[PDB]
Amino acid sequence: PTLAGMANRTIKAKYESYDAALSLQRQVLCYSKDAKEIYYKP
Amino acid sequence: DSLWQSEDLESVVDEDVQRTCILHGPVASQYTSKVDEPIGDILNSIHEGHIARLIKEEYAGDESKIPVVEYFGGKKPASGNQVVYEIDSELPNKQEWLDLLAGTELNWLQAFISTDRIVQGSKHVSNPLHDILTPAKHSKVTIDKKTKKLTAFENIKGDL
Amino acid sequence: TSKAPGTNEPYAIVSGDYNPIHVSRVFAAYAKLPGTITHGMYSSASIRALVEEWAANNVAARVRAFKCDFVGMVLPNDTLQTTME
Amino acid sequence: FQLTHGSIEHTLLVPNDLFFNYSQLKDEFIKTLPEPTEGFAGDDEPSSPAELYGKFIGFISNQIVELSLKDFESRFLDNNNDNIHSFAVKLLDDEIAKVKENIVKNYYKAVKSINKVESNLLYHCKKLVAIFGGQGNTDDYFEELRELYTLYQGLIEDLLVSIAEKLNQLHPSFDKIYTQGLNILSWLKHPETTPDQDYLLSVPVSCPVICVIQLCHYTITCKVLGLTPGEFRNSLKWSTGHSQGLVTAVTIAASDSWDSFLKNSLTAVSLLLFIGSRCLSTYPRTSLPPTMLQDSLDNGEGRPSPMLSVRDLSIKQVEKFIEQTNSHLPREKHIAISLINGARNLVLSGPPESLYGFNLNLRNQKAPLDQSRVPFSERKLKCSNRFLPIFAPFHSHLLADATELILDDVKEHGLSFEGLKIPVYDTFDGSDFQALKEPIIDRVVKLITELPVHWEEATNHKATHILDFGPGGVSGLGVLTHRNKEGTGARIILAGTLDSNPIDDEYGFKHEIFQTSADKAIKWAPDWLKELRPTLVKNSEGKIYVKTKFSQLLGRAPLMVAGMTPTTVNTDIVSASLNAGYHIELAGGGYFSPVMMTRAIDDIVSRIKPGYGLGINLIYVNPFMLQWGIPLIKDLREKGYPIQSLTIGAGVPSIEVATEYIEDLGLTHLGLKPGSVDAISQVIAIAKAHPTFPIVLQWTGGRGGGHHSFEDFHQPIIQMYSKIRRCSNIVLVAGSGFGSDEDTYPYLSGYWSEKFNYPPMPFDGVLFGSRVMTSKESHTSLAAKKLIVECKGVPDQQWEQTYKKPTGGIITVRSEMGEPIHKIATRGVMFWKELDDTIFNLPKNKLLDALNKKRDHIIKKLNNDFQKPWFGKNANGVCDLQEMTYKEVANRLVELMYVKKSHRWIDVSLRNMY
Ligand SMILES: Cc1cc2nc3c(=O)[nH]c(=O)nc-3n(C[C@H](O)[C@H](O)[C@H](O)COP(=O)(O)O)c2cc1C
Repeated sequence: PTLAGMANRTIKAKYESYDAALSLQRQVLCYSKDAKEIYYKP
Repeated sequence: DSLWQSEDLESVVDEDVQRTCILHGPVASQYTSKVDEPIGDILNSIHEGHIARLIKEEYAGDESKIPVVEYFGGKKPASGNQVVYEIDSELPNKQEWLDLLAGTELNWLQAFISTDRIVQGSKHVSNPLHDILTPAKHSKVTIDKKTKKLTAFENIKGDL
Repeated sequence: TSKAPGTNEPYAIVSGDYNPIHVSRVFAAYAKLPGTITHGMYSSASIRALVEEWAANNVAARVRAFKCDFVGMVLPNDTLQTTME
Repeated sequence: FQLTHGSIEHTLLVPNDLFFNYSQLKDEFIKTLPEPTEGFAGDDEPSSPAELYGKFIGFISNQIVELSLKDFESRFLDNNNDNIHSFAVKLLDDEIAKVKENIVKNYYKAVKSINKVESNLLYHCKKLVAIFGGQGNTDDYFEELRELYTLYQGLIEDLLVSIAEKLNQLHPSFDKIYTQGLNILSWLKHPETTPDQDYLLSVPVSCPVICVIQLCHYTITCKVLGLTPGEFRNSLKWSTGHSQGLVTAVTIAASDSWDSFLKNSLTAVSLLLFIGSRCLSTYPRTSLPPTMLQDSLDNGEGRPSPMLSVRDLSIKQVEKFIEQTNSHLPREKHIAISLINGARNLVLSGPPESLYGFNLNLRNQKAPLDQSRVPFSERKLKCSNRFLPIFAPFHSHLLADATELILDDVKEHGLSFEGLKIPVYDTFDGSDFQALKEPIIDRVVKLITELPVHWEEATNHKATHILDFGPGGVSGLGVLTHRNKEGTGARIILAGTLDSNPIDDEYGFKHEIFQTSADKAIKWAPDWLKELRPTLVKNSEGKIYVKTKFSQLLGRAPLMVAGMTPTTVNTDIVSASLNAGYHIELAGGGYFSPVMMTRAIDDIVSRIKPGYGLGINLIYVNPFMLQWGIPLIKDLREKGYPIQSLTIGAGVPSIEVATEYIEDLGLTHLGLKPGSVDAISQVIAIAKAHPTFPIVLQWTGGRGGGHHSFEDFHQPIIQMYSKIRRCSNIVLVAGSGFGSDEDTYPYLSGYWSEKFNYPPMPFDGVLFGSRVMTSKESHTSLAAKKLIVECKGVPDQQWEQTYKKPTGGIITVRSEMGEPIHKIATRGVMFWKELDDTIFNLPKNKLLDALNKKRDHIIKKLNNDFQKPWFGKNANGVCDLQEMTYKEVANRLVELMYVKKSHRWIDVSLRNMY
């Protein structure tokens, strides 16, 4: 997850209050780690 | 054991203050400015300043308006001429009985009854009156006048 | 849980489906079905409300193909335990 | 007669034929009573003889009833005949609320017409103020009206019936949003018919019902005292209301004789019905995403609502957060200040989703944390925000478009409030509604829908007695405004519920309004400016003293010198400072055994005049000090020494330790200086355990001193003063950076709290620790005194940045035990700070390696900068202790342990070591 991490810290640094106010529940997922969430296999 | 050096500086290495540690308050250092003045003088200055503020504000600057008592003290924060009290055993509260005997005015007998301690040559021991005037059953007490005298009677050998 | 309405008149009025078996007692009795059963379309819409509420996030972009089959029958004032997975 | 059930009975003297009839009614009554429950802990089993009497009279209420009434009143209601509530709560305190309310109900069923002026201590001495609660005060509000209807049937059944007809007639007027109706009588009498709490809480329903609760409480307060509304209202100085209750306030101001009171109630109910219906129609609440409420719930939050209450934050901080959320939301789902219940209590209106995003932001910014070890200036802010039980965003732009519709609908029904007798404080602007060009209803509707509520400004009262008639009760408006007016002399009475009075007796209750004895009927909240005013007094000799709760006990000025291990261990400083006539506590820190402490005490006693008294200061951190000092203090007290006070330093003792210190050793008062909010709570608990023993606090903010339990000097004693003064024996003195009359008089007179917008908060005394160092009596060295004087000071706001640099020549250094000490930034103190920042903070393995690598440098620094030099040094050259001949070791010991100029050793033990 080279891009997932930097997208995470981008939304943290820039879109944290935006996500809070708009009630946007961003779910950053990477095929390497979060494959269960990708395939909906909890 | 770093605190005594500031008191005894004649012993530390070369009597240099910068080597010694002195405890002090940053907010009080502005007010602390004068060298070698009496502690009584400092506290007198503070008390007299407070008295000046109070006399100017709440008394129009007149000292005659200050309430006067014979003695100032002995009052716990959590608190006619011819009278006769017939003490019983039902429930005479010690505090209430002593207050009634002491009276309202801040006079010699008020002090001498309500005070809980007695001084014996600079020695604070228990007040003998809180023992003598303690509720018994027949310690009838009588004050002749507001500032004249007091007497306590008992039915000794069946005679008051 | 979804609860069928006390009466089928409001749904009949709004939807235009004036089938008497839902509102009139006499027609249901004649039809031999058990009482003024609620509209199957009311049931579908009421449970698709549950889908739009829980499966989505009140988001209208998620409203898409919704198949439904009225396998059984529902009476008025009936409490129905919906289940979706 | 033998009316009894279990081990309780009541005797009634009945006439003969009346006795036969009473026997008939008695066997009929026991035919209905339940069996004893072996404790009367059941439901219908009476738990008192008069509870049984009430059950009996209530049974008859379905010639003998008058006899039972009169006998009950004579036996139990001693002059409190109209005050059955007082009896009910007397049972609650001495002899639960269900049976108390049941006896109240039975009595009120039994009474004839109650048109008799009750002597409620002149109805609380003729300033009487009537506040009405609003929406969101409580979640299960409807049970309040349930109990009200069930138990006060004879008084407000007519009103409830009138409201039911009024609302069922109001629905045809425009329209019914009411999926389950609004027939309140059917809901009340049939519990099954009532819908769920969500539908009850829906605003078009709930607003009429909250009006019902308020009007019912007002009607009860009238009928019980036998006061017509036209004259009860006259008894009130003024009246107002919260977000919703203001309409009831203006209506009560418009009250009149009972026939006109019913019309007034019609007006208020119709207005609230229109407000609720129009507001819901304009902004109907929608489904709420379950994932969103689940996220809210699993972070210690309630169900989202259109109003979000935030506490422990200022309007400015809360406003900045709303501006962030609004900037990132569109205008139509914005958040706006709905109402300002106080300085640290706010509620914000808007969509539930917008307020959920708001709460996400607030949770991100807030902290859970045990910050006691963190400086106050850099401490994260705490807050407890939650959504109120409401289903409408009142006081927001969302309902602004409902306004014009509400007024247009009002104009059709002739609704108009013009003849207001008492003032009605404007809920937003604060002024009286009487002096308004626009219609009163127009202004009030615009208030409830659009404008915010500055609650404190609205209730800027000048009065002594306030009573809340709204919903919530303990959770209602009265308790909320009591916090805002704790110390201003305002007594809040919750005239909407009967319950056991507060364990601290802070706000009144229905029992308190209805009491008749003028000891519990007349209750005034503490007015700190008046009851703790710094007074003056004069002695027979003419000396002027400052009479306070602290000076009164000591008999001398309320200006003490606190205990000091370096500064207040000398015999002379204590003796002469005492002879000046000011209390000083000799510190034990310079004394390491009872023999030294006894010698110092004996020297001071010999050097002070007769009739005098000193104190002692003991540190609680070291158990050795306590175990050798407490027995010594007890011994000296049993001898009769002038020891007057024991000041326990950093660390308030346990309850058992305070108990034995208060009883075993006979001190006049116990100095119990805390250093935190929790420590103040421990001191308060100790004072409660000993309500009669004086306990001087000596609370220090940690801004100045030596060992400072770093806090702010203002905030802890701002939020604990109220809880401190609910204790007859706690004496409040505080130091921490006082050195002059200019900076101590505001604290003495209580004006220091005006800047914080709290009531005046007078202090009994003040302690001066750092100002008395330069005093001639102190034996601190003259060079040390010069350094103390030449080091400048620091205003209060800038004290707390002393951890980083020498603020005014003083810095904070870590102790051997880790406690911070304020020390003047000498070269030695700066070396201490460097070491406890760079070396002592490292782990053990890193400590030793760093110790060597920087030992090469520390040996020099100790030689040139610190009290303790490197012992290994010889004539200048750095050497280790191993690089040392016996001759030069002995020479160094002479040089460093024996004073040449004074021709003596520093200490006999050092001489023995040599
Ligand atoms: C040199 C010094 C020593 C102190 N020693 C003690 C002590 O041993 N025990 C204690 O409880 N407080 C001690 N204190 C705290 C003082 O009792 C008092 O709270 C403090 O000096 C108030 O500071 P301020 O006058 O600058 O506002 C000490 C203070 C100083 C300045």
